[PDB]
Amino acid sequence: CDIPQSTNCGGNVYSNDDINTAIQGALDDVANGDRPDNYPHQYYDEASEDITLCCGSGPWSEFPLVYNGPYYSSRDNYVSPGPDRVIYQTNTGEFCATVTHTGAASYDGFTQCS
Ligand SMILES: Nc1ncnc2c1ncn2[C@@H]1O[C@H](CO)[C@@H](O)[C@H]1OP(=O)(O)O
Ligand SMILES: [Ca+2]
Ligand SMILES: [Ca+2]
Ligand SMILES: [Ca+2]
Ligand SMILES: [Ca+2]
Repeated sequence: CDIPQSTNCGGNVYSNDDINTAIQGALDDVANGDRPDNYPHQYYDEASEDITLCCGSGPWSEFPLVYNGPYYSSRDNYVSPGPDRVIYQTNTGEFCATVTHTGAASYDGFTQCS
């Protein structure tokens, strides 16, 4: 669905441009070094998380939603991704959701941004 004008992820308000920039960064990922970068990586639907996606069919990926983006990190040049993510359709780039680890029901998992 359309990239929203803003989102509130556990108290961090991001703009449409922050969200777009995150997806752009994810789509621009290529091979480097000796292993995959941690992000983007696949997102899976977990019933307990109560997350609704607004793109259609997957596959889906997650990428960090950060200020001053896009996020980038690699082996030996680690930068924290923080708790917030964009979910997008892995192949098309379509926006699916913004999610966050902040306030989630597990420490590894997600809840929908508000
Ligand atoms: N605030 C946070 N920052 C970094 N990783 C987090 C995180 N909260 C949960 N994680 C999870 O901890 C592991 C190490 O980063 C990953 O599985 C990651 O899930 P994620 O990649 O889906 O965000
Ligand atoms: Ca659509
Ligand atoms: Ca704007
Ligand atoms: Ca890469
Ligand atoms: Ca769901």
